Amino acid sequence: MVNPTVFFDIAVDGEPLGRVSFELFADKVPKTAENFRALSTGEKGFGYKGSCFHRIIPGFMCQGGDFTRHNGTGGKSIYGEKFEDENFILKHTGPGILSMANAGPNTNGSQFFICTAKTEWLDGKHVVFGKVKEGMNIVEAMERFGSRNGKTSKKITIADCGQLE
Amino acid sequence: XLLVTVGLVLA
Repeated sequence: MVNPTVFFDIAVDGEPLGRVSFELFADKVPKTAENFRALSTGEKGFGYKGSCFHRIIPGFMCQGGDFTRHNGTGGKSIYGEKFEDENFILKHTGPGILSMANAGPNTNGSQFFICTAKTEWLDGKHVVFGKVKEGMNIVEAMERFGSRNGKTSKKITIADCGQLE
Repeated sequence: XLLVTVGLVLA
């Protein structure tokens, strides 16, 4: 078995910026990795394509995944509305870590965040499930449009996404 | 603060 690789093509106010590819740790968190993989291909009839990064805080992370309410409060998993915290084997060790946003224990939906720094205070509370494989330079460019309160100065969207391998 | 929540974003 090989971990799946998924990609997002990012755009800033409709202008293509670049591609970021992620490796998902299906060998350690199969259920969480599968949810993200299926949401990236759009194979269940809904997903990340066309959604945006609604909250970006420089030096911390870029958060996205709300394809429903499109305002930071929505999204859902391929298993229904929410699912359990699979495990917390992996930690928020540095830039590039892919982890799930939530509203407390066992409330995983579709929202996720890409860490741009080590965030150890999130360990044991947020399920880490992948890492940026290529295109970390695109994530750094994205960070430039965020702010301390999270609001972005330009609309950052996932113009296209899918599975590479 | 620096949290990543869905619904009630805290300081």
